[PDB]
Amino acid sequence: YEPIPEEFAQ
Amino acid sequence: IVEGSDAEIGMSPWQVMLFRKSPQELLCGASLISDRWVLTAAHCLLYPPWDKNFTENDLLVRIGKHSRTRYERNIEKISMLEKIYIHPRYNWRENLDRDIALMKLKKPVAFSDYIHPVCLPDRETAASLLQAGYKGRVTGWGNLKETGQPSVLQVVNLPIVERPVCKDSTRIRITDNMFCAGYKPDEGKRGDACEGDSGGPFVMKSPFNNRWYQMGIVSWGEGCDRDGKYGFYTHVFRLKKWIQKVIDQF
Amino acid sequence: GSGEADCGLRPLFEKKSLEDKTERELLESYI
Ligand SMILES: N=C(N)c1ccc(CNC(=O)[C@@H]2CCCN2C(=O)[C@@H](CC2CCCCC2)NCC(=O)O)s1
Repeated sequence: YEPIPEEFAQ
Repeated sequence: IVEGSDAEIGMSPWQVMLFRKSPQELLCGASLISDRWVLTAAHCLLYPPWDKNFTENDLLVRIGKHSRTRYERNIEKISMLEKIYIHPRYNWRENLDRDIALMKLKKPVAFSDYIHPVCLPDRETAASLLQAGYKGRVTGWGNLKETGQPSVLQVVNLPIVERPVCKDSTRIRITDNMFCAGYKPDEGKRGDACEGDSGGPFVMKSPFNNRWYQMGIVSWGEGCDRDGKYGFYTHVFRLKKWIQKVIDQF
Repeated sequence: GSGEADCGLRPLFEKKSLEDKTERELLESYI
């Protein structure tokens, strides 16, 4: 899977 | 999905992907029923036999996707979960009875050409469309065969099967809160949901008002696309009252 | 009513009066 932007990980 | 085909763009704007934060991986399918609520299978969140017991912060919902692995910039939308609600009488011990769960999004999602809610059936629509022989549509990025994976969302059209035939195909005790679908051994055509499609929507298009309704949820099966076997789905309308209750009080 | 108006109508199909590749297979089965 392609990395998800960091700001959603919070 | 086994023996299905690539869905076309915007064909299932309610299709949701349950993504795990770590390790980042596809966890289940789901569906958008309003701007704040997502529907899925309870076993996707809780299933002790495999030590599965996720919480709101372990997951992310990805709406408006087509590709399974790519981050479809400017198209898909990622949302966090505010609260999760598993049906109080979900039976993971015996037969996955009442395999359903609602997830509340932290913030409302904005609709678009690739993001739109499916309708929830009412008594009249369920009585009219839930009949053996009537075909429904299942979608998901699950496995292509029994265990490999697809690059884009897969879709397959399957007929609902008579309750008796569903009952005589397994030793698992089936209940009124579920139904099965698939082609019989001598119908030639084949197809089925599979591992990874869990929580995905089983929908039907009403010939009366042209709207798409979600009649079921991918629940369980024994293998994938095995002759004489059928996929089982959670009967959405049967649990509509619990769904309404949760939404009106929370 | 039992469903928020606008649900079930896809922006790229029903709303433009266009049909998808196999939706006809479903409707033909609704006898
Ligand atoms: N052929 C199908 N339509 C589908 C196959 C697998 C689906 C995903 N569900 C599941 O994997 C659920 C979650 C808990 C175990 N599940 C299963 O489907 C189990 C059967 C289940 C029956 C109720 C009591 C617990 C055991 N079969 C696994 C298999 O055959 O691969 S849908």
